[PDB]
Amino acid sequence: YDPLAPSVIADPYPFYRKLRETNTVHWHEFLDSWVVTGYAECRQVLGDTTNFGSDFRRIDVEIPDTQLSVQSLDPPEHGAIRHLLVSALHEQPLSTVRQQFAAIAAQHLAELSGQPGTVDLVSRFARPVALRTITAFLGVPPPDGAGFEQWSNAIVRSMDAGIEPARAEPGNQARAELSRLVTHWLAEADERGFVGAARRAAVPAAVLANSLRAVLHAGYESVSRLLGGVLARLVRHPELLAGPATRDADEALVDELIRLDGPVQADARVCVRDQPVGAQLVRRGDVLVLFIAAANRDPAVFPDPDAVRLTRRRGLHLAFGRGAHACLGAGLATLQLREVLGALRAGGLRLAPAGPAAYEPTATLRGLAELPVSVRA
Ligand code: HEM
Ligand SMILES: OC[C@H]1O[C@@H](O)[C@H](O)[C@@H](O)[C@@H]1O
Ligand SMILES: [K+]
Repeated sequence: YDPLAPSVIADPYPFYRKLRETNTVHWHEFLDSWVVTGYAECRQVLGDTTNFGSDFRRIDVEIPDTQLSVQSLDPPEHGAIRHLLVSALHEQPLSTVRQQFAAIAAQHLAELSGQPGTVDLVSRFARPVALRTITAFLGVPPPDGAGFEQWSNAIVRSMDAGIEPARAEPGNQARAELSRLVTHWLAEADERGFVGAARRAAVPAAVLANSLRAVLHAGYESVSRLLGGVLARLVRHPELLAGPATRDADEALVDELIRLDGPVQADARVCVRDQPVGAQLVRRGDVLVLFIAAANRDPAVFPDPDAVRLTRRRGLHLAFGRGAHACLGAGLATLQLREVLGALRAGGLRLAPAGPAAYEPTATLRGLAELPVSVRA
């Protein structure tokens, strides 16, 4: 199947499942990569940095030192920047973070109220909430919302350069733009917030710069598109918000919403040393694309995998990855989604579909182009 085909983009999960039912580890000749849709296989590969990696220099590919980043480094170089970032994260008092995240979500939901017409929740909520959320965490002044979204979208689309090579160049321009933003914050930002703390811990400057850019961009786009998908489920299934509304009830719901609507559809690795993966033998130099969203629909692990079931065992889904590169912001994201759920219950606003959910032609990171709804108090 063509991952950018409109009908695939409309709902890829049947295509994931049919791929998996024929072979959990599938060689895609025209992409020249293994496609891994089984839960056990994605989980195996994600955690094994000895045989599968993110630093293509381990297969003798020249990567300039100027381009190195936390997400493209493996042990031993990965540990230095990784724990630097985690240490800066852990300096942020969570009471403050929750206060900020809750206020941002409430503010944008109130702007939506009193609107008697159709509203786009992507541009009106997911994106602006994501941007204010991540820059509040970083302790830096928010950039212009529309302008930032354009640069960042170019980068998301460049992730599909394997499918459409022309999508690659716009990303290089957008990366350079975010690098300018990161450079400016490193020079000017307050000692409060994440940026200030990471600057103190400092690892080479390029790794730090590109790693801060990764925090900015991953955090913006992961949260933005998580909210889009979650809201899309909620507008069609408002009963999800009618639940008990306890802490533990929202914990289970958040886990299911992240399992089902996590935006990361593909997480790539390179084979550094031969290893059996599923029914196949993967060879050194082979690229593996882990379809972790499909893995998160593996019926062997998640019965009725396309259904929200609030009594499932926690700790299973792979939407934050697993192992050395597992999402640094996983705690922040589950926190942020709780506050959104909480704000929606406190808003009592009624959001009903005002048209179809429209998805953007991005295959690696799933995102809505538009989520038209009507608001009713
Ligand atoms: C405040 C929010 C977030 C921040 C700051 C953030 C940042 C990051 C960073 C810096 C990494 C790289 C870790 C490394 O390579 O060592 C990462 C990895 C990852 N993130 Fe997050 N992210 C956020 C939210 C999310 C959300 C909501 C999702 C999905 C629901 C997500 C999915 C992932 C995944 C799957 C990985 C692993 C990629 C891999 O295996 O290399 N992130 N994130
Ligand atoms: O798969 C697209 C992206 O998922 C992300 O959460 C991480 O930022 C990257 O490691 C990865 O390239
Ligand atoms: K060198």
